[PDB]
Amino acid sequence: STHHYEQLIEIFNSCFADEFNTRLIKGDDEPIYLPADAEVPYNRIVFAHGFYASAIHEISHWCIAQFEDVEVKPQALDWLFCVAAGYPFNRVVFQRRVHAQVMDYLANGIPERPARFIKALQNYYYTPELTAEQFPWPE
Ligand SMILES: [Mg+2]
Repeated sequence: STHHYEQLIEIFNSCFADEFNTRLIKGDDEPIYLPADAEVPYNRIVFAHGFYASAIHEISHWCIAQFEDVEVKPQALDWLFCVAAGYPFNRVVFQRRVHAQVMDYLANGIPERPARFIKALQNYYYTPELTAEQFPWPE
């Protein structure tokens, strides 16, 4: 499969534009959240640069909502999303924390919004069910 940020916009919107009135938007240098207003009547998650990985990361942050602690769960969702999409995921100590969080999600449950997005990615890209074996321990 190819991987283009435009695909993530369509997949995200298919998942969330109705139920949560939220859409994904390609921006400039800034990640932004812009609430619905009277002119543009839907919430916007804006990601920086026309870059697949950038869009993934903002979707993860939206799903969740010293810097290391704040970033563990969003980066775990990043990893889950990347594997669900067939996209490569991207020191060692931190990624091992992220790996443990991925295992926590797989073992104990993925929250509703990222779970929905993962299922949609799998149908969009024709990928198999997630297994923990697809997430190698950082070495
Ligand atoms: Mg982040």
